[PDB]
Amino acid sequence: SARTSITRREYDEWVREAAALGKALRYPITEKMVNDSAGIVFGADQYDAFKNGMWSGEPYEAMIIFESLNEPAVDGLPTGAAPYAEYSGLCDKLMIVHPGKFCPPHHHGRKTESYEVVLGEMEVFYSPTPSAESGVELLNFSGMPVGSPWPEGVALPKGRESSYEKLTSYVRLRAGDPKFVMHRKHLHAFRCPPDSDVPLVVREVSTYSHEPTEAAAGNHAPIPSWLGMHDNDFVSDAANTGRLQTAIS
Amino acid sequence: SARTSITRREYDEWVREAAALGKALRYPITEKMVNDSAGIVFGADQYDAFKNGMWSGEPYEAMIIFESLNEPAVDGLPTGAAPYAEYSGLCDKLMIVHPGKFCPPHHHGRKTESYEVVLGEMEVFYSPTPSAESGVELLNFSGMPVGSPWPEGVALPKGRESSYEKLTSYVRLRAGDPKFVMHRKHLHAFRCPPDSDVPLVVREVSTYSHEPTEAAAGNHAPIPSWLGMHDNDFVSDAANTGRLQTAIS
Amino acid sequence: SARTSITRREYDEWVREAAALGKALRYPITEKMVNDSAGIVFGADQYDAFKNGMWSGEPYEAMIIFESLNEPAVDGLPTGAAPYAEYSGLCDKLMIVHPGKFCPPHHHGRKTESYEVVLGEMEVFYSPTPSAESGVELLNFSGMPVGSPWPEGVALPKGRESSYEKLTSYVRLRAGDPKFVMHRKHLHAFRCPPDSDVPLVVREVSTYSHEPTEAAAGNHAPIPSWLGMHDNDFVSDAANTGRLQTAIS
Amino acid sequence: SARTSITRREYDEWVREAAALGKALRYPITEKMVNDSAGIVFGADQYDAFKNGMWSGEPYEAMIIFESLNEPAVDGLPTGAAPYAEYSGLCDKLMIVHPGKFCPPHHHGRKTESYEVVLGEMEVFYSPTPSAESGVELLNFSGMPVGSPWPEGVALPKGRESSYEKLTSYVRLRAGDPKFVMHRKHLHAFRCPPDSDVPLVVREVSTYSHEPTEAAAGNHAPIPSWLGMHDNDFVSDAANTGRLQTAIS
Ligand SMILES: O=C(CO)[C@@H](O)[C@@H](O)CO
Ligand SMILES: O=C(CO)[C@@H](O)[C@@H](O)CO
Ligand SMILES: O=C(CO)[C@@H](O)[C@@H](O)CO
Ligand SMILES: O=C(CO)[C@@H](O)[C@@H](O)CO
Ligand SMILES: OC[C@@]1(O)OC[C@H](O)[C@@H]1O
Ligand SMILES: OC[C@@]1(O)OC[C@H](O)[C@@H]1O
Ligand SMILES: OC[C@@]1(O)OC[C@H](O)[C@@H]1O
Ligand SMILES: OC[C@@]1(O)OC[C@H](O)[C@@H]1O
Ligand SMILES: OC[C@@]1(O)OC[C@H](O)[C@@H]1O
Ligand SMILES: OC[C@@]1(O)OC[C@H](O)[C@@H]1O
Ligand SMILES: OC[C@@]1(O)OC[C@H](O)[C@@H]1O
Ligand SMILES: OC[C@@]1(O)OC[C@H](O)[C@@H]1O
Ligand SMILES: OC[C@@]1(O)OC[C@H](O)[C@@H]1O
Ligand SMILES: OC[C@@]1(O)OC[C@H](O)[C@@H]1O
Ligand SMILES: OC[C@@]1(O)OC[C@H](O)[C@@H]1O
Ligand SMILES: OC[C@@]1(O)OC[C@H](O)[C@@H]1O
Ligand SMILES: OC[C@@]1(O)OC[C@H](O)[C@@H]1O
Ligand SMILES: OC[C@@]1(O)OC[C@H](O)[C@@H]1O
Ligand SMILES: OC[C@@]1(O)OC[C@H](O)[C@@H]1O
Ligand SMILES: OC[C@@]1(O)OC[C@H](O)[C@@H]1O
Ligand SMILES: OC[C@@]1(O)OC[C@H](O)[C@@H]1O
Ligand SMILES: OC[C@@]1(O)OC[C@H](O)[C@@H]1O
Ligand SMILES: OC[C@@]1(O)OC[C@H](O)[C@@H]1O
Ligand SMILES: OC[C@@]1(O)OC[C@H](O)[C@@H]1O
Ligand SMILES: OC[C@@]1(O)OC[C@H](O)[C@@H]1O
Ligand SMILES: OC[C@@]1(O)OC[C@H](O)[C@@H]1O
Ligand SMILES: OC[C@@]1(O)OC[C@H](O)[C@@H]1O
Ligand SMILES: OC[C@@]1(O)OC[C@H](O)[C@@H]1O
Ligand SMILES: OC[C@@]1(O)OC[C@H](O)[C@@H]1O
Ligand SMILES: OC[C@@]1(O)OC[C@H](O)[C@@H]1O
Ligand SMILES: OC[C@@]1(O)OC[C@H](O)[C@@H]1O
Ligand SMILES: OC[C@@]1(O)OC[C@H](O)[C@@H]1O
Ligand SMILES: [Co+2]
Ligand SMILES: [Co+2]
Ligand SMILES: [Co+2]
Ligand SMILES: [Co+2]
Repeated sequence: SARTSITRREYDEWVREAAALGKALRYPITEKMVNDSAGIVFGADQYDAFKNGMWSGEPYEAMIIFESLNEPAVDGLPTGAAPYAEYSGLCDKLMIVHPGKFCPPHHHGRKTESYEVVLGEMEVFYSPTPSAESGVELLNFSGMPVGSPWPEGVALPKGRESSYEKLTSYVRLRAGDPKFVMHRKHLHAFRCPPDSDVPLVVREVSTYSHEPTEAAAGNHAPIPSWLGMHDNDFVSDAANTGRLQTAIS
Repeated sequence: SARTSITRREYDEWVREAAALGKALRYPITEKMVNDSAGIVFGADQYDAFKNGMWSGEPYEAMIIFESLNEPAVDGLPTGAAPYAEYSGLCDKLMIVHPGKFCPPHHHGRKTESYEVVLGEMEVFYSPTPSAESGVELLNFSGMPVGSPWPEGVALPKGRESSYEKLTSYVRLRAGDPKFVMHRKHLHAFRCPPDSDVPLVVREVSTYSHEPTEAAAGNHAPIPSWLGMHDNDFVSDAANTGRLQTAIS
Repeated sequence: SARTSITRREYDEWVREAAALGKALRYPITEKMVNDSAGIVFGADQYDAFKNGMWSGEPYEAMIIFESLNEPAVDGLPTGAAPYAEYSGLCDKLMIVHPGKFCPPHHHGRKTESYEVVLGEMEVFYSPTPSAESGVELLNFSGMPVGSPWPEGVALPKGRESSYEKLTSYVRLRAGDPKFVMHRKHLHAFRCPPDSDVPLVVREVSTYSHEPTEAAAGNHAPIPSWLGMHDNDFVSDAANTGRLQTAIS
Repeated sequence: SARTSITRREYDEWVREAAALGKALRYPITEKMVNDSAGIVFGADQYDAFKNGMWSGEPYEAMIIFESLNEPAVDGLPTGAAPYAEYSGLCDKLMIVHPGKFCPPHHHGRKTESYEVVLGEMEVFYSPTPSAESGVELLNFSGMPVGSPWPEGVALPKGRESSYEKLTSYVRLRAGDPKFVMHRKHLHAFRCPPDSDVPLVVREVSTYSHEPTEAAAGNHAPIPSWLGMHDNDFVSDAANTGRLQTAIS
């Protein structure tokens, strides 16, 4: 009886309720943001999250993201920065994760992000060590803080436990905390505690997000190379493809 | 009786009340953000705003800014982007402007910003035309929208009316509106309507802010050139210096 | 295929999401408030609201109510007021109504209520004329305002349209409006507009609520007569019984 | 240099900022609520609170109250309840108390209240023992909980320390806590902790408030006796009169 898609009813209720929660928290959600790309399920085997529902507390990789801003910030740049513009830009989005669910392990080669918890608490799992890029020297300034070891008993999604292996550092973020930075090239993932009485709601402020999603299919590229560029590298293969399309029946 | 400074009492009450308002609106204001640099008065002649107070509705150039994030985002960048890093980075801050007061005319050579109104309404004045930079070619993608002509009867600060001359385009932003982008190299200014029952509260999400302020004096520079760099160019000279220091008695 | 109950999953998701929305809006929802009595479906034939779900926009009589306060306020009263205490007391609750759904036609003999819209907009239907009580004289002071006629095209629940007949006055309430009073002995009902992007969330502040609900079964009565007293009189019979118990499968 | 009044500027800034804070927290504050009666200073000697200001942390008895509802709830009552109506009714208001300031010791003969902390934390001081009323028997049901002893080092207003003597029970309330009931005939007072980074903001939901205030001078009485009735009994005489009028210069 393994689910392989989400019904139109389950999708709309999931996304509409989330938008309402976001609006209650004063996030500027416009109509075009509430679309068939907002609800993300990372892989066919993750649709089983809708067997018992988003309030079961079971570990699955699915989440909602409402993108209010994804600006290239290319205008006004000296032409010499053209090849480096993809590392800049401005992206603002509201992320909603239900109890026990995860934004799965992945890293970005160009995108650096920051987190601001609005509601609930955020458990971030990450590698304090950045990845390298064969043949190219990289700059360094602050690097990532080491953080703490994982707490006991973190239930991971079935069949994807090994994907969290390298994300050894842990940090629990709460509303009102200082902004937390996740530098590019660092593996990261996060979940909403399973016992949370509310969905985790976090605002991400980061550099440009290169994601050829369904709701993105059709946009114009500010610079040639950008077109089709996918700056997401999920440890789990099923996650990389799932990210770009949701199966709604 | 022209004021040339703000008393410790006026400053603390101004800044503390603003922080409380920000907290009520769920902005993550930490203790280090509530400092002697948060309250900005753009020039000695602007201290007269405290003759009748922040609720008089009189046109003066003063505002409060609580910076929660100003990340260089240099880590993980290929060394070749070093000279262009100053155009990137991530800056998040809450800006509070009282009735009739202004964030004065200025432009940034490197910083691109975006606005999200949280409380009240924001009246933005700007030049749809970007400035040029002698000897260097610049990229273009979306440019700035033209906007509308100024509404009738906008009271400008005394002795600084000519500084708003080139900012011919006008746009009134409200809570819930789409994010509004202010590209680098564009002159811009904004105020809270004089008849507003509440201070204007807006969240700015932009690229790195190069501002050698008092509360900034002492930070480490990620890249040599950055040290001491001031990416603010106010049309009014008194505004450029005032920005970097508040006179508290 | 007519539904006659709501599944445990549908109930929990409905109520849990609503509690989260309430919490986001700063309403003090404690654990004991999130129970099997919070989600109300007014009659077996109204369970069909869960055929297409709470976001279908279809007209059904169901709602969520989180009661934070229901205080008798009998302590300190002169004994002579004993027979009149049931008209006083203090009740505070958060009511959540989804698009197109209704809090059905009914009146209270003792309870006077007031409304404060927190999110969305509230459409109130009521009789400006109070009901009488055979054999007893009643006091008068302000009475109810007449209001406006119903707007065109209000979809009512199937088979219950006649129950709204006498509720001729209409008023649409919004967040920030003056408190709206619904005097006891006045027929009233309300819904969330079908095109609302968010569930209607309203805070009711009223006198004591005499409702022998399931989650109420077991409380102590401050005064003999109060025990078992049901101060709700729904025009629709199915509504009176449904109110006191939800069928969860 | 002892202050004996508050300047128009100090008053407006105090009240306007508070209204903005209330609005940010979604309390329905209308224009008529922002008047010359909202800011309360309990006695001529308490105006010294404005010597160093509302952010000094000094112990003074002053506060802001925005009343959104004060409904007699007399309509629909059987005539026999006329003499007991004054114990009922509905009153909703937002109370704002700055760091270290107090809502001074007092009790009500008819009014029962409840508290809901919206921002900050509330320290309530009260007598678990109700007062008696010569010649009249009173009802009892739940009475007041005993609470805890006062914490160490509570700074009381100068020259009014003895007024807090009988208020031996203490309870610290926070946002999200269960509603707290203060039965009529119980002495009570409260303050915002002196080290609070934000003003204390609390919503009071109670029975009718009989207060012949300045902004009240002119209202119609639903029942003869009510006219001019003052249901406030402050332990400090200067507090009883101060409550009804603010000296603005
Ligand atoms: O359109 C939006 C906001 O809905 C984003 O996807 C970006 O295009 C904003 O620049
Ligand atoms: O410290 C803060 C936030 O208070 C900012 O000034 C930046 O340093 C954050 O990166
Ligand atoms: O317990 C509560 C709040 O959850 C109400 O039902 C009343 O009992 C409060 O007095
Ligand atoms: O007018 C108001 C709300 O501003 C109160 O004083 C009461 O009159 C409401 O019934
Ligand atoms: O409007 C979309 C929807 O929620 O409305 C009815 C159906 O259930 C579908 O899922
Ligand atoms: O395409 C719009 C929409 O139907 O898609 C997802 C969301 O539910 C919204 O209602
Ligand atoms: O009141 C909530 C809000 O500010 O947040 C989003 C929605 O657009 C609305 O403007
Ligand atoms: O609204 C946010 C979003 O889901 O919509 C388009 C893009 O895919 C982004 O993830
Ligand atoms: O880490 C957060 C995030 O990058 O992960 C998935 C989605 O792209 C979102 O922006
Ligand atoms: O040291 C290399 C590595 O294994 O460590 C960190 C990064 O995730 C990369 O995979
Ligand atoms: O105990 C935590 C942990 O060791 O278990 C799985 C994950 O890889 C993480 O490193
Ligand atoms: O704490 C700072 C301050 O507000 O406290 C007292 C004095 O007025 C000064 O302005
Ligand atoms: O330096 C800290 C501080 O005194 O400076 C400004 C703000 O009022 C805060 O209290
Ligand atoms: O409740 C308001 C809040 O979320 O906003 C800022 C403060 O830190 C607090 O956490
Ligand atoms: O807290 C924000 C701020 O005022 O503090 C330091 C810097 O000057 C910035 O403008
Ligand atoms: O336009 C907004 C702003 O750039 O103007 C002044 C301050 O630097 C703030 O960040
Ligand atoms: O055309 C050049 C200019 O005058 O127009 C726009 C920019 O402000 C610059 O000053
Ligand atoms: O009327 C608006 C305006 O023309 O007046 C002053 C400012 O320069 C602006 O362009
Ligand atoms: O916890 C209750 C529940 O939501 O969890 C799993 C099952 O679906 C049930 O409805
Ligand atoms: O009885 C508690 C509960 O299961 O009942 C309704 C709500 O969903 C809550 O989880
Ligand atoms: O932050 C939201 C909140 O104030 O509202 C309800 C919950 O208890 C929490 O305290
Ligand atoms: O929590 C609110 C409530 O649903 O719980 C008990 C009572 O029935 C009331 O209606
Ligand atoms: O009119 C609102 C209400 O009285 O109707 C049903 C429930 O009792 C709620 O309190
Ligand atoms: O006049 C009597 C009546 O029909 O009118 C109002 C009330 O609802 C009652 O039913
Ligand atoms: O058109 C509105 C109306 O006449 O139609 C049904 C309901 O009785 C109401 O009075
Ligand atoms: O509008 C009232 C006021 O604030 O405006 C100017 C003067 O200071 C007075 O206090
Ligand atoms: O009378 C109205 C008013 O002036 O009185 C107090 C408040 O400041 C408001 O502005
Ligand atoms: O957005 C804040 C608000 O809801 O609270 C009071 C003001 O009227 C406004 O409607
Ligand atoms: O707005 C609330 C209030 O101050 O205004 C009138 C009455 O005095 C009450 O205390
Ligand atoms: O205890 C709160 C209160 O009764 O004390 C003063 C004012 O009357 C307010 O309503
Ligand atoms: O026992 C009588 C008394 O002293 O105790 C409680 C009440 O305050 C009254 O003053
Ligand atoms: O220590 C607390 C206390 O004993 O001191 C003063 C007040 O009367 C209170 O009872
Ligand atoms: Co990421
Ligand atoms: Co700027
Ligand atoms: Co009712
Ligand atoms: Co009181």
